Amino acid sequence: GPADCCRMKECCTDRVNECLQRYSGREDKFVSFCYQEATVTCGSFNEIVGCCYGYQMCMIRVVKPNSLSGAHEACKTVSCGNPCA
Amino acid sequence: GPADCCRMKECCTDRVNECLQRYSGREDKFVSFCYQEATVTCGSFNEIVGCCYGYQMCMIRVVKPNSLSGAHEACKTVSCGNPCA
Amino acid sequence: NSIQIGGLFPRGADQEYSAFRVGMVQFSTSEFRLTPHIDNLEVANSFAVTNAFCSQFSRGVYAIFGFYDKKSVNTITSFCGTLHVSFITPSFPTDGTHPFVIQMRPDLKGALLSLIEYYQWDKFAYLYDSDRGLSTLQAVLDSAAEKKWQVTAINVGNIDETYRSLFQDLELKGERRVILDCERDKVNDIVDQVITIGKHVKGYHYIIANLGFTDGDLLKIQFGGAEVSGFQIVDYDDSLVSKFIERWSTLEEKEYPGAHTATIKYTSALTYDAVQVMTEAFRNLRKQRIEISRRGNAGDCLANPAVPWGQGVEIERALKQVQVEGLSGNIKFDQNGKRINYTINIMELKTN
Amino acid sequence: SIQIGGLFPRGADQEYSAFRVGMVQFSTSEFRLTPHIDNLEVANSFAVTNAFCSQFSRGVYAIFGFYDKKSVNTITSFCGTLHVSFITPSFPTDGTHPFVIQMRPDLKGALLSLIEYYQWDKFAYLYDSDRGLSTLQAVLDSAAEKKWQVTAINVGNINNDKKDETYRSLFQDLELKGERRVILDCERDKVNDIVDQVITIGKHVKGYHYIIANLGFTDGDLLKIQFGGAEVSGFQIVDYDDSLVSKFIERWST
Amino acid sequence: INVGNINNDKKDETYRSLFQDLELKGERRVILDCERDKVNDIVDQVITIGK
Ligand SMILES: *[C@@H]1O[C@H](CO)[C@@H](O)[C@H](O)[C@H]1NC(C)=O
Repeated sequence: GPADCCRMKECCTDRVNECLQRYSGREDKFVSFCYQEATVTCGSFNEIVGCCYGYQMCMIRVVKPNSLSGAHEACKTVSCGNPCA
Repeated sequence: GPADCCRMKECCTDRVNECLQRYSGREDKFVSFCYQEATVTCGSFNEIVGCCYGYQMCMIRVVKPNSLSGAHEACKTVSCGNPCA
Repeated sequence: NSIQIGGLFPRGADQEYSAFRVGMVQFSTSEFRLTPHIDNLEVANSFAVTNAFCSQFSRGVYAIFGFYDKKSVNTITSFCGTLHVSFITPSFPTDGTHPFVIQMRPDLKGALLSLIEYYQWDKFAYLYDSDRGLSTLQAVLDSAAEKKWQVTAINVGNIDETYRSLFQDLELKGERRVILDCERDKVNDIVDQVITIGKHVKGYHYIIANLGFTDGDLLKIQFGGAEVSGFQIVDYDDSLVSKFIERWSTLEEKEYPGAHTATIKYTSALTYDAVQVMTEAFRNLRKQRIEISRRGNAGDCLANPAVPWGQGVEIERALKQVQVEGLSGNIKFDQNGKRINYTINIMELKTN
Repeated sequence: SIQIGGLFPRGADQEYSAFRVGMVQFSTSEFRLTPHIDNLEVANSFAVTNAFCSQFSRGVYAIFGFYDKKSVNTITSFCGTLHVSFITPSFPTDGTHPFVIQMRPDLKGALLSLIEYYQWDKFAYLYDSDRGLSTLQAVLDSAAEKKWQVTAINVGNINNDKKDETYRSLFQDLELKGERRVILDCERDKVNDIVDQVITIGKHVKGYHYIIANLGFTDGDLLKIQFGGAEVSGFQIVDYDDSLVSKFIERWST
Repeated sequence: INVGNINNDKKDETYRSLFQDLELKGERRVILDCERDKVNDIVDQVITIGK
């Protein structure tokens, strides 16, 4: 019933990061894929946008092979942007 | 710059409560008003919906005269519903 | 002036004791020769160790060379510390400050952690046991807490199917990287279990934490396809080690068992270097015009209150001040008796 | 008419008191136990060996005492070889050791069961040295199975001199990792220190959850952290509502 | 609020009560006008309930 954008955000970042740990060393190439996994698991307000767009972009624009931990730790506090459009 | 739904939620609840402590004994009647102040201050994705709708409704359905503190403390953890529609 | 030292060799220490005897023959000054009193015992048993140590002590020994388990170790450290009797040993380093103990084995923690950073491991698995102690485990746990590692600690010493289970969840979680911290035997076992269920496939990286990486048989995973990394205390390309092997590989199996091999276990090499250290230590004792000869009879080790020989303290110092070049590399100790200035080779197992 | 061993670590007082009380309470006309007590540094293996042999040579029928993570092997081995029974409140052994009667119940199952009860997917775990890393090894294994995120932090290698500063530091990092749920595994003293430091930096407010892994939980002073607003859970081996315990306290408190 | 007439016997409970009512008033900002000792008492009670 109740859906919260905040809880959806936390779940989003967490599921992305938890996904990226399966692909370790290849992470930079799998960021988008794992993001869609988080979007589809935690649900989204807009199917197109995903659970947190800003996070996806920040990560995809930062994550390097075996750089995961610091990348996620720096990207999870970022603003999700607009969940609608 | 980029606006975050989560940060907007926190700001919403906080600004609502900060407004409602201006009015005492009538709080239950001014809850909606204070909500529009939080919506107009912290901004919203949809002007109609506001910054956090679920919070506003939870408060309107709870707040009693001089019941403010406990009402707010129980309503800020509620799900925002949805900022879009 | 002669010199009497006691030894303790666990049952099955054959090659180690062999290298001990070889070190005895090789390092020999005419002015004095060490007088080994050998005792074979089960080192895992605290009572046996207590009794052996007291047996050596009452025999009026100047210094003791031996081994200890995770069980007997405290007995050794406490008894040495109380009776002021120096103890030399290849056995795993002790966590803390233990006087009158000289640990020939270098500390592996730094090498390991630095290697983890080197391969850039943010997340991995750690298979340990209780044999050499949990000090390393505490180290990797603390460093994991600081560096935000996802380390998975699994005690493999208390346990076939379970291995398949753990490696299954690892396969699903996609953790390829594993660190084996275990006895040579346990390592062999775990590797065998890995090959049987085929977890040695490409994508896996194993780190064997011990100074024995080439001392054991690496032939099994050599064709496995998974990357393997290790630690080496003895460089076999060194002229010292080269000539050592030259003399060692030509020895009669009749006299010295397990000698005819081309290589040598790091524990055994450490035994040899231990002989060197005791020799140079007592050499520095007689050369500094300080007579060590035991004043009175040692007596009953249990006799209360304790009766340490004061002059024996000198011997301790004499050992810690030793700096020599052995098989293990540059040998020097700190005030606590732990190895310092050691160099640890970082190895990797490839096709060649 | 029976002579039993009395090994007591230096600083064991209430224990020895309850020992004497048990001596008076349980001594029958048929026979009375005749304790020979030895106070020593239990952490010293040599001292324990020497004291144990001192008891042995006096021809003791059974020994009651304590042991450290250091001395334990000396006791188990000497008892097992010399066939001398050893009773003790001290922590259980991680293996099967004959001629030893461990008075303390095993806490591992209880703890893990409580962690599962509160449904903790991620939390912090503060261990040290003394009680062994056994509980830690257990919770780590079970965490590996159940996908718990354990943060292991050793609080035992921290000196009494520098302790406050480092506690505030590590708890700062803990706040940063966003870990509210914490498990304290240590003696009552360490627990008191840690709790004091928690209140000082105000981590005892609502939203925080603490689990004491000691078996007393009521034995230490928790009244200070009681009004903070943070949840606290523990384990109790001695039920004070039982008539036996009630009357015991009645005679004991007087 | 006069805190000087607070009995030493009943002081703890009375403080918990008083600060509870303050909590209902939603008062974070507080001014302590008291002697050093009284201040120490008030602060102690503030920390105990985690204010
Ligand atoms: C010898 O060890 C000490 C102890 O860390 C260190 O200060 C010194 O730099 C070392 N020397 C070499 C050559 O590594």
